[PDB]
Amino acid sequence: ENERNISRLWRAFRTVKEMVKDRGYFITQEEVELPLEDFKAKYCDSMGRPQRKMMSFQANPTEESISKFPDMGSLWVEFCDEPSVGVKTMKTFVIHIQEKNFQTGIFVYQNNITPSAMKLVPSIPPATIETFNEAALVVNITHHELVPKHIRLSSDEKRELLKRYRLKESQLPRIQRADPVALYLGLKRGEVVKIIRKSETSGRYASYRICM
Amino acid sequence: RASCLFCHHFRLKSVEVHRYACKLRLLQYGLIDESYKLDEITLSSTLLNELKSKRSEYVDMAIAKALSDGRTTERGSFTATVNDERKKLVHEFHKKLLSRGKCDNCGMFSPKFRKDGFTKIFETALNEKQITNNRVKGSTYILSTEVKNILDTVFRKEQCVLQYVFHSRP
Amino acid sequence: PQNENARAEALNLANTDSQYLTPTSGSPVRGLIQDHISAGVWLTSKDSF
Amino acid sequence: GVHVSYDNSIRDADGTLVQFMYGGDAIDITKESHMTQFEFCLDNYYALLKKYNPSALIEHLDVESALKYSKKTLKYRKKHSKEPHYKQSVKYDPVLAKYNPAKYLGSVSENFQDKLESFLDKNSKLFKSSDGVNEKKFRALMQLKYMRSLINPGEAVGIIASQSVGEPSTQMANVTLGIPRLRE
Amino acid sequence: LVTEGVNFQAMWDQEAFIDVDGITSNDVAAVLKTYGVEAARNTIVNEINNVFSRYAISVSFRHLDLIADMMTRQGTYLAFNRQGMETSTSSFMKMSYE
Amino acid sequence: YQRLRHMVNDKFQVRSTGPVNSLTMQPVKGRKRHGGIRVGEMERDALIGHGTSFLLQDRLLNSSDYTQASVCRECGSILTTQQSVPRIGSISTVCCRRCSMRFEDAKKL
Amino acid sequence: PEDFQQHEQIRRKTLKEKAIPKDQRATTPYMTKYERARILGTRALQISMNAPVFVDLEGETDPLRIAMKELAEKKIPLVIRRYLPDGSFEDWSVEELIVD
Ligand SMILES: [Zn+2]
Repeated sequence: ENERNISRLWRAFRTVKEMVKDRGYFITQEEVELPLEDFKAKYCDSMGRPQRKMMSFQANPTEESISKFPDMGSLWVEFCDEPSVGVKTMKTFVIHIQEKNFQTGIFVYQNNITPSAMKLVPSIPPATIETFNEAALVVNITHHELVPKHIRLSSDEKRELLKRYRLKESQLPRIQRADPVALYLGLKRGEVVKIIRKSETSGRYASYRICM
Repeated sequence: RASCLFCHHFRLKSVEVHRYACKLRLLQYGLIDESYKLDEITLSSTLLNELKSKRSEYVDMAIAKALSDGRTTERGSFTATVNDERKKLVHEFHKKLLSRGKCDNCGMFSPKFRKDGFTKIFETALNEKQITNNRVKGSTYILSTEVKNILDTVFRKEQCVLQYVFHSRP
Repeated sequence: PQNENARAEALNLANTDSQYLTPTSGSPVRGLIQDHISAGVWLTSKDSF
Repeated sequence: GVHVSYDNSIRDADGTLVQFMYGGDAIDITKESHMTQFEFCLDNYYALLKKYNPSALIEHLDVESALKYSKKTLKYRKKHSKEPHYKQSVKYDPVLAKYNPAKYLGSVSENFQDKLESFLDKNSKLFKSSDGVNEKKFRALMQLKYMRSLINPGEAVGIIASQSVGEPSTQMANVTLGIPRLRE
Repeated sequence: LVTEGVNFQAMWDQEAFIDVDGITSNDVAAVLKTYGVEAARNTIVNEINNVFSRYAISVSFRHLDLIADMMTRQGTYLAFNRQGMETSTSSFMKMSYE
Repeated sequence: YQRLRHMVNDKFQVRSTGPVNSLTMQPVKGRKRHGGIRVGEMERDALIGHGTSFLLQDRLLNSSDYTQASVCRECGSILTTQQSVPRIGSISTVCCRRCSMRFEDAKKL
Repeated sequence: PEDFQQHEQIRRKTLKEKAIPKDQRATTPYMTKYERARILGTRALQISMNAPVFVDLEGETDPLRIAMKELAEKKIPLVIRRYLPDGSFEDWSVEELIVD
């Protein structure tokens, strides 16, 4: 029953763009809004089975992104057609990134990864790699009502914060680097995020967290 | 229990210790990030000596750079989040000590020890093939003094890491 | 309390009057009880003159 | 060990930050009661006005900068509303972020500010039909009161919140309930 | 619909009927695992409130905010028991607790 | 009606100087020997939360043991300190044992 | 002595860093409920110990009443030093700090 697989893939595939948009790169609003059929039209051949490879794409920062985060470079999005993630598949994708010189790759596996390839995830600093389960992305979490808005901050902004409260970086409330939201934002350690909390007592209420 | 009776070190290899030696050193100055960025370092003993050198100088660079601005006190900057990461490595680092089955320097074998809640440590004799490999590469309560003698030898070599292990601050 | 510092607080911080309210819900913890309620009724009652 | 400092940020004794604003509005609970009661405060205004006495406080306080940014915010606030929290643009932060409520008159929780206006609008009839106490005159009061209801730097809420939970616990599907749930 | 047990991903395929964005749980650590600390935190205040709600008692969220914000200080979900207290800097507190 | 036990004369006390328990230099149960009143954490916690903090702390300290003591600002210890046994023409004084040396050692070098 | 003359120079520099200038002073103009207490307390002790008293007693045998009596006139000669958590502090003259 490809239908769910198609739907779920499309459904998860939506979340990705949502993330990449939210993460600050440039994606047209309608590219987020792609309906299932056009998704099938575009990304499915005449099979019933879409092609992961035609789905993978490059993303680029927006102006404000670049202006605010000068160090932000190009993003590559990648899907793994094979369920298994080959160390060579990794090696293929990994070198593929460095060859084309992406700031960051994103590699969405279907089910499982060779932990040997996991060792090869920190292969080519500064460039970094992010790996998500296709099934993990079925629903964008940031859309859930409990999840407040999250905003990654410029190093400048982070300074202004600390200098305002006169803190050492580690005295902030921590956010685990393995937190799905951090994962969703792709936070480096030592990055600080603004969290807008909607109080029932007060109104919108800003708070902060530092990624470790 | 993690000691080499022959290479007189921890049975875990010096290099895989030397990173902890660097990492826990960073956390005395409270640099949590760089501890991870330390692991980035990689390109035979000459290799290791280079690696051991490159890690160390990397550390020295960072902490100096860390102290260059007010990011750390010379007394070291120590907070709860830092205090967590210490308890992480230290706990983990112990595991990798208890896992090692052969001194990675000498290749020799230290026998198992068995303790008592009443503080009696029973030395359990070596396994056969080890003695073989021992001479190839060459249930008794033990005297505390002997043990005391053991670790004294250990710490003379292992001071550089344990200096960091036992001090949450510089 | 044995010194002016202490009793300065006991007068100005921990106090009956200073504490009229729960820190919890912010509700009055203090007020007359029992008799005094029933009295006020027969007093504030119209039949009073 | 929790310490609010004079920055109003919650800090555990070591200095580790917990919350930037106590309630997020930093409003002292014991003083929070009648704040949301405007109709009461409308009455007795001439009394409260004597209690808070805005006269002396004009000197030491910035009245404007908060009010500007506030109105600056509320405009765009009502602008993007219906969109979800994630699509909602973050452009400006809430009032209290850039502005210490203690130093700055008018820096106020967006919530209270709204209740005030919502009240002050629908009940604006009362300002005419009555003596004529000016909305601004009244608005300036509540904001003062609001600022005067702020938490005090260097109390103990950590103890409070502890006792605030601890005491009522002594008071007392088929999901797990009561203290066992709370303990849990 | 009331769910016994917690699997969010399971429900995520089910959004044809239910609203996944409205899914809330009675299990903090599950939420922390799934939607992360903030949602977990928000869940806490909600859950605790339910207790005092049921008993009609009244507790200002500011307290619950303080506690929730505290247990999440490490970005994980930390108990007030001995275990969570481990990471604390001050020894005497720990040292005099248990 | 029934007059009970628990007459107030049986139950009350005040201001216990006398006992000053030898280990802690602190009072002791009232009973009928002249003790005092235990404070305790839940009572301690209030002080912190209650508000009467300077007072609270002072009270605790003075009702539980306060003296003052010699500490070596070098050896950083309370215990190693002791009085000196002085000469005629000389007053006694406090010195720290850990940081003190046998006089024999000085003339050696 | 040079080692002592050293951390005296070190004493200044850090304590220079930890001081917040008058213009730079960011905290509340009000006197916190606590600051009021300890002022009254500290001033009361001194008044009890024969510190100079600026206002007439007018029959007050209670130093704490006296302390209260000065505070109405802001004749109290103290300075509150408000510590931010970092350790950098401020300094508020009593009289410049708004009572209640
Ligand atoms: Zn000494």
